[PDB]
Amino acid sequence: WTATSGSCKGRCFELQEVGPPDCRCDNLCKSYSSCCHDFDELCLKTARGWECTKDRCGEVRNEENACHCSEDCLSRGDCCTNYQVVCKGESHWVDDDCEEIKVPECPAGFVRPPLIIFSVDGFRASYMKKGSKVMPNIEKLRSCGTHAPYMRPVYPTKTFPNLYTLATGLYPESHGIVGNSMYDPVFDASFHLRGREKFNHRWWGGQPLWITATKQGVRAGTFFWSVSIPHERRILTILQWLSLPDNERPSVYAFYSEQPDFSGHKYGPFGPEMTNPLREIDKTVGQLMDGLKQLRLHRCVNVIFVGDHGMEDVTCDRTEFLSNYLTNVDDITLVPGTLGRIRAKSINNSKYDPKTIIAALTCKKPDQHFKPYMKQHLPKRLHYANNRRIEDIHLLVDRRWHVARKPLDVYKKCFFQGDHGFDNKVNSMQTVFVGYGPTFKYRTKVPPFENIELYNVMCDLLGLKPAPNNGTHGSLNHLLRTNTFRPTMPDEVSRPNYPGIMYLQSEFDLGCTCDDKVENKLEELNKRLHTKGSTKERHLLYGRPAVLYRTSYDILYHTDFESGYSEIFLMPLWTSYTISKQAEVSSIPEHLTNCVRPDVRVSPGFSQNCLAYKNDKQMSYGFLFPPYLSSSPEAKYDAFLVTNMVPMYPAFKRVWAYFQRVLVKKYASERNGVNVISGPIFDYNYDGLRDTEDEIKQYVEGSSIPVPTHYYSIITSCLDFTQPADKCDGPLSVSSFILPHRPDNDESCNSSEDESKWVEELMKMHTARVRDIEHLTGLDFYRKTSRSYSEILTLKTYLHTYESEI
Ligand SMILES: *[C@@H]1O[C@H](CO)[C@@H](O[C@@H]2O[C@H](CO)[C@@H](O[C@@H]3O[C@H](CO[C@H]4O[C@H](CO)[C@@H](O)[C@H](O[C@H]5O[C@H](CO)[C@@H](O)[C@H](O)[C@@H]5O[C@H]5O[C@H](CO)[C@@H](O)[C@H](O)[C@@H]5O)[C@@H]4O)[C@@H](O)[C@H](O[C@H]4O[C@H](CO)[C@@H](O)[C@H](O)[C@@H]4O[C@H]4O[C@H](CO)[C@@H](O)[C@H](O)[C@@H]4O)[C@@H]3O)[C@H](O)[C@H]2NC(C)=O)[C@H](O)[C@H]1NC(C)=O
Ligand SMILES: CC(C)Oc1cc(C(=O)N2C[C@@H]3[C@H]4CN(C(=O)c5ccc6[nH]nnc6c5)C[C@H]4[C@@H]3C2)nc2cc(C(F)(F)F)ccc12
Ligand SMILES: [Ca+2]
Ligand SMILES: [Ca+2]
Ligand SMILES: [Cl-]
Ligand SMILES: [K+]
Ligand code: NA
Ligand SMILES: [Zn+2]
Repeated sequence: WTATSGSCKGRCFELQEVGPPDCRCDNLCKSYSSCCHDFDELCLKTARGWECTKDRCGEVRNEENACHCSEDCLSRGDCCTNYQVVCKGESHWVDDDCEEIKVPECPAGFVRPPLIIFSVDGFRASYMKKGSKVMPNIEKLRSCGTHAPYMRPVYPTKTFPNLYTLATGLYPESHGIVGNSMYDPVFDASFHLRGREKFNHRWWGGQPLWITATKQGVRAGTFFWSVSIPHERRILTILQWLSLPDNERPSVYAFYSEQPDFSGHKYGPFGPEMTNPLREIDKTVGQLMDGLKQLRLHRCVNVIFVGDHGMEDVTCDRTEFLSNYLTNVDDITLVPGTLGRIRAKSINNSKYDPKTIIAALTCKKPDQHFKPYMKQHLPKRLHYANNRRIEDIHLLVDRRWHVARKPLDVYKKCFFQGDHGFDNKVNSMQTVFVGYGPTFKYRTKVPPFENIELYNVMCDLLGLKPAPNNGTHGSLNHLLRTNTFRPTMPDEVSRPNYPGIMYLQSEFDLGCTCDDKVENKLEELNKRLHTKGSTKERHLLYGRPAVLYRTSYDILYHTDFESGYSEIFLMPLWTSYTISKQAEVSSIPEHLTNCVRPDVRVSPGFSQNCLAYKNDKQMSYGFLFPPYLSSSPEAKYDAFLVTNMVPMYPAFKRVWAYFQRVLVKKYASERNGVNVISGPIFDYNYDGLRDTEDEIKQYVEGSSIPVPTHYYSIITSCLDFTQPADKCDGPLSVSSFILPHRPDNDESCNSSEDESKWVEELMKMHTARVRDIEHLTGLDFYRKTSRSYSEILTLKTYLHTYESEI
């Protein structure tokens, strides 16, 4: 109940919310059915429109008008945005030349440059180039400020997950808004676009920017706008708030436009009906900048122009129906569309079985336009698993398609021509970022970056300490003229041991054999040097990774590779080696096919054993440094050490062997040498974070050898590829992946074919940021480069996406 008898007189768009049953006048009362009776009359005035005309100049203040052109309006802070242009001879902001904003030029009593976030729904990255002719205000922001060619949204590329990711710096799995539609089984409650459940605070985790600001004494404009409040009114309200006395004036503001998303759904991303929505957004930008100009704020405010996600061409005829795959279609609930999420329709049905549903959905039709996954097998770069609201079964839908349960759902729910929500690496889903103002750089292009990084920068812009989030603070320092955040490298927690030769071959009873008993001061003094680290500068180019957790591990040196060997997990945490452009690939000699060799630096008790692999009928083994890339026949023996061995399913060995035998040398040819760091990842609770030993769900049978969930590699070279990887004087270039260590290749529908037709495609799907590997391993890479730490943080957030040009 709200007793709507009170009045909004002098309360229009009040900044503090009043609690029921008192009537509300805030920009959200409409959405709650709670506004005072006189809200429309007083707060939503429209009389005479939004623009001054010549004859309105100097008029007598008529309070009925939507905005004013009288002499007193500047002092009242409620002129039409084009007032000084029509009436005082001024130019529109867009018509003025860019001039660098070296320092904030603010009115007295401004403690800090305000931040205005101008968010646009469905604003696809290529609109910046493709609509540039019809968006002069936006093009001026873009060319004069700091801009990225595009900004990567989070998965799923839906509105609520992305706007809340912008506000919090968190992945959807951590903030809790994991789609536009959700079921939480603990609450037994459902979140929907339409309705009241979505307003309950228990959905919204983390700490959004307006709360961070509030708690640290920085006042915030309310971020949310009821749909019926016209854009012109929203702009005028922000500008009015900017005229409040110092003690009352917010420092952070948000504007939101439903466009171009609204029209994009109806007409597709480039339908000819899309030009008008883009003109109109630009006009709104123009009104804001003209209004800031009148208030002398246009060289004071930091403005961020940011989208939530792009838009793709999607029509009703491109829909896949689960009813063409499943017999049991009515025993499932599907969340449908540009992603799929499946759970049992009833928790009382014990005939429901996720494994048979997945199998019925796997590679069933030649051109199938979705792929099923258990959520823990989705590409780790999506970070889409660790939340009870994400169903165990997930469908990744191809761009341009929908999935639905039955045909009746489509024709009894073509209307739409555009949609979004697909994998966040898809070009059509990319969106925009422009930063303009005293704190941003002047005329500066920055590389694409992820929207999870913005919360930190928005905190930097407002002098706030960010709550804990998934951005990497410092990775976007290059966007900023000042207010940079200068982090220190994390402290190493465990120091390595450097074992020498301490065991005799006969102390080992590992059930391993090697044909290696074939026999020199020349070549013995030499191999001693290699085991002491003589070639270490070649294979460890950026210093050793730091171990950021408490553990016991050994550094092992070799001619061709260096490793950090975990005495706890019985295998390396990391293995580092450099492959020059000139390197040669060899085969594993016939005599060495099953050769595994005890490592005399490492106790039998801290070693794997070959018997466990013999007994484990499902599990085989691979090597981290590949024997194919050995520098010489004698060096090859090092690759067969038991301390370079890791457990691998035979299905996975197909992937791994092709990566090591074919792809590494291919990358070395293309990039002028590469440095490779590979290792295992254990993430059995799919939380994106390193497992402790007591979290491991699977061991090689009969042993304490833990089975990795994933294998990673980080492949680094010189950004200037005219310099070889091992003699690089400047910026680095990186690509990484985190491959699921699976007992089958069901994910790859063409895997019966030769590895040259399917392996690289799989690896590309599992592309990753170094930072994702850091979380998963508790390691910290690139500790010793000649590069600034912020540049390295940027490199660690880089994702190689394999999409064509935007
Ligand atoms: C991305 O960045 C984010 C933010 O930094 C990272 O997430 C953090 O990770 C931390 C480590 O996992 C985690 O810390 C835990 O917090 C527990 C208390 O958490 C509450 O309070 C905080 C602070 O205000 C709050 O943010 C939390 O909010 C979560 O939960 C509510 C719903 O309950 C949601 O509304 C909200 O969206 C958020 O959900 C997300 O996180 C939770 C986990 O907390 C997931 O379950 C959800 O799926 C969702 O993803 C909470 O309200 C604290 O209790 C934990 O302590 C346990 O472990 C420590 C080890 O230090 C130990 O000392 C304790 O004994 C304790 O163990 C006990 O509990 C066990 C399980 O119940 C039990 O087995 C034991 O026997 C013990 O009884 C722990 O410190 C932190 O909460 C989240 N923060 C957020 C916002 O998600 C994230 O990791 C980053 N991702 C990547 C890939 O880097
Ligand atoms: C959700 C809420 C907690 O957060 C925010 C809410 C709002 C804010 O006020 N809104 C109003 C609209 C709500 C309803 N809605 C839809 O109707 C919708 C839109 C597009 C669709 N495509 N497909 N289905 C769709 C459904 C999504 C939400 C849109 C954001 N603005 C925000 C602006 C920012 C800004 F500007 F800072 F980025 C940050 C957060 C914001
Ligand atoms: Ca949206
Ligand atoms: Ca984990
Ligand atoms: Cl959804
Ligand atoms: K085996
Ligand atoms: Na297959
Ligand atoms: Zn949309």
